[PDB]
Amino acid sequence: AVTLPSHSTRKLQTRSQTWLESREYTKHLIRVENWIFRNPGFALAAAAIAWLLGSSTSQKVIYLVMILLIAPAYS
Amino acid sequence: IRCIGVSNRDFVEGMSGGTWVDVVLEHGGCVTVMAQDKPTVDIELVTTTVSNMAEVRSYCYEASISDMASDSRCPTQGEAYLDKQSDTQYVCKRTLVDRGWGNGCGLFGKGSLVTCAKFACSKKMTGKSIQPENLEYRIMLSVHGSQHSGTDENRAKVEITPNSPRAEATLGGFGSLGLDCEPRTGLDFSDLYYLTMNNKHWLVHKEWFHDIPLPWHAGADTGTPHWNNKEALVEFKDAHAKRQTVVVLGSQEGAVHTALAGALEAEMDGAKGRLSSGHLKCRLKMDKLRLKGVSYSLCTAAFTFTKIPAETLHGTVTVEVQYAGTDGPCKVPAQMAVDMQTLTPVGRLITANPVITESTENSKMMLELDPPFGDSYIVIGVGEKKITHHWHRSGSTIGKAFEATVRGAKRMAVLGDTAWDFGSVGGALNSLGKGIHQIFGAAFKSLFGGMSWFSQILIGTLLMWLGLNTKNGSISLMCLALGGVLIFLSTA
Amino acid sequence: ASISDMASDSRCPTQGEAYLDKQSDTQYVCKRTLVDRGWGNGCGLFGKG
Amino acid sequence: LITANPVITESTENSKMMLELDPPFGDSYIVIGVGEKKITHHWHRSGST
Amino acid sequence: VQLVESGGGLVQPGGSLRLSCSASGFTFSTYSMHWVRQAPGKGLEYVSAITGEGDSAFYADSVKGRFTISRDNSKNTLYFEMNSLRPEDTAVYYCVGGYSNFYYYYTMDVWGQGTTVTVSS
Amino acid sequence: VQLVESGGGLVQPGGSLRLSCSASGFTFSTYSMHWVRQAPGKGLEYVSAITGEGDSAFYADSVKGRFTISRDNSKNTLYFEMNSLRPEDTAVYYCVGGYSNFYYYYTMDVWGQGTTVTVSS
Amino acid sequence: SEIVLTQSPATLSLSPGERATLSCRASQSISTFLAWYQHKPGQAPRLLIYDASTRATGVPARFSGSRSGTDFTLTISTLEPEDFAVYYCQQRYNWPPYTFGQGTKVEIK
Amino acid sequence: SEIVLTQSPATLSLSPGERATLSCRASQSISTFLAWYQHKPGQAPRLLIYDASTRATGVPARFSGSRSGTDFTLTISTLEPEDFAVYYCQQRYNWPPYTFGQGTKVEIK
Repeated sequence: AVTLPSHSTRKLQTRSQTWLESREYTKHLIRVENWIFRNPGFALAAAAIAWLLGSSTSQKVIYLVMILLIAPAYS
Repeated sequence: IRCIGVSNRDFVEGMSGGTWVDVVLEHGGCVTVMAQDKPTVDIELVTTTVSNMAEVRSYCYEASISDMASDSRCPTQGEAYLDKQSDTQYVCKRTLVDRGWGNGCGLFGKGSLVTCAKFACSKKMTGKSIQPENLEYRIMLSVHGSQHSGTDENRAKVEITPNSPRAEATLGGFGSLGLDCEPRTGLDFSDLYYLTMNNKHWLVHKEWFHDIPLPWHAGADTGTPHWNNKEALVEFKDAHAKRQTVVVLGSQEGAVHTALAGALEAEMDGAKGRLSSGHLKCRLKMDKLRLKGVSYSLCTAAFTFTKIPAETLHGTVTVEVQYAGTDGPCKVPAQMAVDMQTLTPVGRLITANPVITESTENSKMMLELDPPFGDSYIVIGVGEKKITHHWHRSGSTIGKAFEATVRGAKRMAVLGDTAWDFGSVGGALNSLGKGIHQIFGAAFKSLFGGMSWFSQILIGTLLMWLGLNTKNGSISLMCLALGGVLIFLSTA
Repeated sequence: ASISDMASDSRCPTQGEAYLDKQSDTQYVCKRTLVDRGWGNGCGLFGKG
Repeated sequence: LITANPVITESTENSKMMLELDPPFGDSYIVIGVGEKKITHHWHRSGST
Repeated sequence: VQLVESGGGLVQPGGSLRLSCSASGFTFSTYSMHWVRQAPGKGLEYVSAITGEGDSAFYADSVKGRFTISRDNSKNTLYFEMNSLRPEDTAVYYCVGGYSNFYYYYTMDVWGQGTTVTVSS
Repeated sequence: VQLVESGGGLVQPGGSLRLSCSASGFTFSTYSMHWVRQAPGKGLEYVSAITGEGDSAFYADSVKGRFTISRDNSKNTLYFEMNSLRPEDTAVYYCVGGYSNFYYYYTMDVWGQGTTVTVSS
Repeated sequence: SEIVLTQSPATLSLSPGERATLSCRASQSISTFLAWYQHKPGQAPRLLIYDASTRATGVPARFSGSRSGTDFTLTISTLEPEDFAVYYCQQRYNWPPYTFGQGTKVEIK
Repeated sequence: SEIVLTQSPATLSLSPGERATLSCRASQSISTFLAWYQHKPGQAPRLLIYDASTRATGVPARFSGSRSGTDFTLTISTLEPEDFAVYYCQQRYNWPPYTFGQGTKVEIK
């Protein structure tokens, strides 16, 4: 169906390589970079929303990063 | 022998006066065990076979649909009912349709429409259960000594199952290596199903072979199958009022392949499944090992390098010598020396006592040895006919200790608490470390350990910032977790 | 309501799940549960069937 | 060892007996026999005290 | 402890028959009962079973649908009402009984003498 | 431990042929297999090879493109399907086998008796 | 599907006094739940062994049973004249689909 | 390109009992991976020596092999009548491209 949970959550740890070990890092980074590249204006929206939240600068930057991660996944 | 070129081998040296040594065997590499006055033995785990698995809950990844039908009702009557709703081989969906006075029923409200379609699954996947019993390991061991670089008294094969975890490998003339092993606790085969799709078999974790949204039977395939889900792989798309349509989603075998990640491949022969990635812990009771060569008179004819000098990946040096003048079963004089003026033996010779066994005319033998870090000479032969070779080793002991710590860190990252048992003659410091590591590992695996590479790199950077600028006493705590988390990424 | 010929099926503590072929019939009510099994009942293992 | 003491009472050729026992939590070996013929089994228990 | 079987006879294809098996010498309610048939020139075939209390019944695929097993614990009698008989059902039928505390499992059993059922056209 | 070869015979130029090699007395899957041919009045020519598991195959330039080596470890049979034959392929073909732990390497081998393949003219 | 039992030789021709050995092979793992029955023409089948090694009540000691994985063995040390009959193995694993083997006949040689 | 092996004597004629020497030269460095085969007409080629100095199973001790750089030598001390055949060297280096020498025939002069 649609969900099909990922097995990387329960990754079997051993000396040998797993089923698709080469693709994990590039996989997630590619999805995020592609979605951001297609929809640029949401960067401005996320900057504004993160600026409204959080007192210190570090808090606002962390909010910005978390928004830009959670939006492309539509999580 | 048999571990020279493995490039993932480690040397287990020393023991409690020749009693025994604990050792963990892994599928990737092998262990060369060298004692005080006993022949060096190379031990490797080869294959793990699982036997008589029990089928559990086979899914469908490719549906096929069949003769649709439908029924509609008066905007004001009951609900539509096909007689094919009383059959567990049809998927049926009920909705509301715009109806009236044009279609045939005088009234104008929404009607009720039912559509049914016959389901058939072609080539569905199947998982099977693995008990930690009826699981067999096959360990191959060999000895150094007389074998040239190329019933044979020097190699043995040991089968270990939970029903017989202890075995003795009889190496003729060398005695016998006693070997007590722990087959159950190896890789935790109480959460892993064996999964097949089409002649491709994997090891899969339970809780991933139960949270799959696909039509699933359950166990006994007897007659006309019965698929429990019945709705996911069929999409009832409906145009408002006018039409109802049933389609099937397609073939799903690529969405499962990408859902599988971090799951181990396996291969099946007949009813048994061979895994090639595992983990085993055997205690080696090497107190019935002897040295064949002693009491021989050392060979004095001549020696010629046949294969000259070869360096392994770990620093050791393999030498293949040819002996010219037949003496008989006969000892080979060999050493590492600097300052050829005074042949003072330096370095360590990791081969027991090289002995040539043949007596025909010219014999071949392969030894290896661990030379010092500086320049040195491999000196083979007795007198005035000693062949010397010049050998140079790269890195000072500091780099060796650093690489040893890196190996230990990787072994821990792979094995968990079990890593504390690798060279574990066994004390109180070792046991205390193992206990506290067990506790911390349980905590960490219960808190984190539902995360993947990218996720834990993220939470590691986050807690790094947190522990960096928190300014309280918990900073160290935060910082500690980060090493763990980050180390788990930079060792894969 | 009125009831009729019951039937049942059990499995090992570590096998799949029970399946009566009368579960593919829309005239039978069927219920699935866990039962204590082992070594007296007929399969060597002791968990819940 | 839960069973009190395990004694074989039937001696014709081969006898069967069943005992049970309460093992420690770590890995352990069930050892049945005296010398050179003590068949053993590897057994693992899950949970701390 | 005995099982006396009766009711076997020659019948045409499609005929209906009822076999009886009277139990004696033990507590009938605590015994799971089974029907096992043997065709001429064939091995024993385990076809049907019923629990001690009558709750549940099992029929083999070769007989599933046509034959019905039942029991009366007050009259200590097992019944095997076989309808829609076919020539392939011509065989000697034995009723067996075993002490059971689980649905059908038993260790030591007791057999009757058997009764012949012939289905010829 | 033996290799029995078969399938040789007469064929026309451009024709096709299939040679077989049945192995006995050893674990076929652990043996890398090789095909070596000898033309009349010529030295031996190592022409083809296949790994123990069937993963990969190697063909010499002289035969690369026309011939296909394959193996069935269940039937313990090696096959050398040779198509588009030329008169230059008329030779005695031997199938050899060697215990292999790496793709094609072997130390001690076992040879068959060979089979003659003759193109018509 | 259902578990199947295979009795190797389907016929055993031996003389009184010899040693008889019958084998039964199961299609899947059954731990010890195998029974051995003796059937004589004109008589009801008689239970000889249950749990694959345990002799039923009143069975003489000359009948023995052994198991190894899925291979079960019924051994008759000293063949007697009344021991020539048909012998069946039956699987008692976990639920009723219980089945018998095709049977092996012990014939006088 | 591909490695080539060159055997020096095209044909060798010797009386029985005489010393026989055959040389095989490689076009490039090969450590010790050279094999020597004996081939008789109407027979399968017989492996004599592998690793350039190691005798195969059952090969008599009279056959010896030696190496010097790229020059390999097969020596037969005491020629026997059943030794007159064709002798080939085969390359056992890294990848399957393997070249048999053109062969040398040992004849009864």
